[PDB]
Amino acid sequence: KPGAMYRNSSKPAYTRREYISGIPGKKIAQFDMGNNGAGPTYPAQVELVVEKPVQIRHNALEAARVAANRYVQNSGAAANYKFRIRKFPFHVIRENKDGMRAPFGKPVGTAARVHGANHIFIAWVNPDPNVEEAWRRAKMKVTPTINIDSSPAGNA
Amino acid sequence: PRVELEIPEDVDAEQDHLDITVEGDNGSVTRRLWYPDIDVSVDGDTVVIESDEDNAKTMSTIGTFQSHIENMFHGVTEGWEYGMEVFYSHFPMQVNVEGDEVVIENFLGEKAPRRTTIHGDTDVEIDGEELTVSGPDIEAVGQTAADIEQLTRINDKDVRVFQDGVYITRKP
Amino acid sequence: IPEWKQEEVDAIVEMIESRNTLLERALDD
Amino acid sequence: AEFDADVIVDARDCIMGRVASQVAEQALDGETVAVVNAERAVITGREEQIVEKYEKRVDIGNDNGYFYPKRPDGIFKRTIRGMLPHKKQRGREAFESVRVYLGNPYDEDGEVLDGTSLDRLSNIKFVTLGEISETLGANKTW
RNA sequence: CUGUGUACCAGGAGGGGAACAACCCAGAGAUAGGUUAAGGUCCCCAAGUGUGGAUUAAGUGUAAUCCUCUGAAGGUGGUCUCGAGCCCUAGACAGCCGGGAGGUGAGCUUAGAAGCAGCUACCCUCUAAGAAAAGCGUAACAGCUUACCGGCCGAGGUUUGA
RNA sequence: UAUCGACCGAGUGGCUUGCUACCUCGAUGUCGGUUCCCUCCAUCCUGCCCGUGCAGAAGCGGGCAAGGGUGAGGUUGUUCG
Ligand SMILES: [Cl-]
Ligand SMILES: [Cl-]
Ligand SMILES: [K+]
Ligand SMILES: [Mg+2]
Ligand SMILES: [Mg+2]
Ligand SMILES: [Mg+2]
Ligand SMILES: [Mg+2]
Ligand SMILES: [Mg+2]
Ligand SMILES: [Mg+2]
Ligand code: NA
Ligand code: NA
Ligand code: NA
Ligand code: NA
Ligand SMILES: [Sr+2]
Ligand SMILES: [Sr+2]
Ligand SMILES: [Sr+2]
Ligand SMILES: [Sr+2]
Ligand SMILES: [Sr+2]
Ligand SMILES: [Sr+2]
Ligand SMILES: [Sr+2]
Ligand SMILES: [Sr+2]
Ligand SMILES: [Sr+2]
Ligand SMILES: [Sr+2]
Ligand SMILES: [Sr+2]
Ligand SMILES: [Sr+2]
Repeated sequence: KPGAMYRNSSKPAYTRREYISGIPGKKIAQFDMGNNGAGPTYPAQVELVVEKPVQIRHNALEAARVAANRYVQNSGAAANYKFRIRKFPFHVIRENKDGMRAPFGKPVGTAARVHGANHIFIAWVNPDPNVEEAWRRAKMKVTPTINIDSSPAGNA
Repeated sequence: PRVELEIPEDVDAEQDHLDITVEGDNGSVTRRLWYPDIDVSVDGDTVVIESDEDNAKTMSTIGTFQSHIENMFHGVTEGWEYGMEVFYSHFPMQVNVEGDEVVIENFLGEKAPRRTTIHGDTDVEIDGEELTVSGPDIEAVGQTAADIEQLTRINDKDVRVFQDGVYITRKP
Repeated sequence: IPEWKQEEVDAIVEMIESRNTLLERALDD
Repeated sequence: AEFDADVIVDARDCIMGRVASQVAEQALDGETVAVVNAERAVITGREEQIVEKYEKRVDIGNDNGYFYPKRPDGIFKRTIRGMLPHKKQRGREAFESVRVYLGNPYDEDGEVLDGTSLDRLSNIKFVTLGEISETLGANKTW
């Protein structure tokens, strides 16, 4: 199904699992990447900031995450970097798949609501920003236009 | 912005609306330098290119106008000359100047001669496997040269294996 | 004001006792 | 021929639309206007885009018909008609007391209307009515 | 499709919006003079081809609202404006000319590898420079280069943010 | 990155299908075919081009391009195939 069907916050928050059942698992493999054994004690901290409020399905969350991290293997399988996708897909989404009769939909997926300006991804690295390219690929697979933002780096 | 081109001593420059004419011993050339808000004039023994505008687009043309005029000075004095060679592998290619156009016969074995008309007072002198294109107007000369190389253009087959043709060997 | 240009002039002027600009620089001593 | 015009306009190097606007304005004021040197009037912009528009008008049509002029004669007089209520008595009268010519059949040199002149030294993206006509295929009578 | 509050259409003229139930002005006895509203003032068509200034070259645009007026993700040395860091008349940035040199063909490896297959180290002379060689190139050499230095030239250049 | 091309993401069309129930129930005749006329381009051929894992011959892929052309037959009412 197209992102067109769910990218907008056009429905009330539907996340209570005590009342919703049969929610598909998440396609997002991990939320912590890189040397997650270590702390965010790095020199440079870049982040991908979404420019529009939107709902991002776990479908796109996993494609963007892979697209970025997989590429961040320009540093090495066990390289010296950190990477965190900080949002979780809490919104349960449905699809009415009798025409418009009794059309409440059936759970078909989950998405993460992200407001304009929130950062969806954050990386921590040493002056080794192959990450800015990692996000160019990441922002390439999520609905909104985004802006890559270096948070702590005067090391031009 | 304004630029001033000191004109060579054997040369003479004259304006006429938007047209400029440069005359030296090697002949003369007349061009047209028409762009918005760019005045080109002959003050005494210097050519001036000026404009009140300074935007990227205006500055671009000013620089182009300059080279065009310095090229004209050079054309009417030392003249312009491009060198060429005819390289064939199997079929003996015959290159000749007949009238006001160069004719290439038996190219790659063809029965029909290929030909290109020469541009302006450009003279094409052929001597053996070498050709030399020369004249005061670089535009007219440059084209003629290129025109000859383009005349042996080949799209159908693999160029790496079929290289017969007249190529430009020397650029001024 | 690179120091290496400053130190070079020092070396040049020292030999005059015992880049062209750096030579004219030493000459003015 | 013989057109006893009260005003003879010189369209040479003048924004066609801007000239047409004033000429209609006057014909409706009772003035008999003669526009001269139509082949030399101009219209600003990209020649390629301008010509596409005039070529499209030539291609349009059908049985009922959409006759569109190709010579500067008609391109101009049509332009003027678009600024007149020609289907009305008052508007047809004005329009009919207006004629456009190729070159200048009169002895007087026409006048140049204020604001309608284009300064060739400051403009490069513009086209001549004559050039449109030739591209449209008209027989260069002028 | 189905709620809710409200004003409107329905049952609301007249002015505007090309036309146009509910968008804008406006709520309206007759008649008359005047001044405005919305919306307009190049012509069609009443009023500006108004003033000071900027941007745009695509006819972009000349389209408030909209079933009705599209234009997106992604990109842009198109162009205008603003800012930050750094380099620069002790000559920058680019171009052109010249120099690019010895130990040494480094050692190991291997028939061989000599800047450049691989591994390791990556030193010192001459000097204004010149890597235990960054990129081609040979079977390997060679050859072209380039880093680096000097000359000619002479004015801004370069990097990044909005 | 000749060529093929998943995931995910953004669109255009209004050719399929679905949805809606705005128009028409004091009637807008249904599918397929046929005949005859106009058109669209997201181009199958023809013209001119680019790339190639282009020697050639031939392919493969791409670009401009709607002037013209795109036919005969077997099953099936078929459209489609
Ligand atoms: Cl017609
Ligand atoms: Cl212009
Ligand atoms: K009916
Ligand atoms: Mg009613
Ligand atoms: Mg008026
Ligand atoms: Mg438009
Ligand atoms: Mg009925
Ligand atoms: Mg096409
Ligand atoms: Mg072939
Ligand atoms: Na017509
Ligand atoms: Na039928
Ligand atoms: Na066609
Ligand atoms: Na059949
Ligand atoms: Sr909703
Ligand atoms: Sr039903
Ligand atoms: Sr995006
Ligand atoms: Sr007027
Ligand atoms: Sr005005
Ligand atoms: Sr103005
Ligand atoms: Sr409609
Ligand atoms: Sr809109
Ligand atoms: Sr866009
Ligand atoms: Sr097309
Ligand atoms: Sr073809
Ligand atoms: Sr079937």
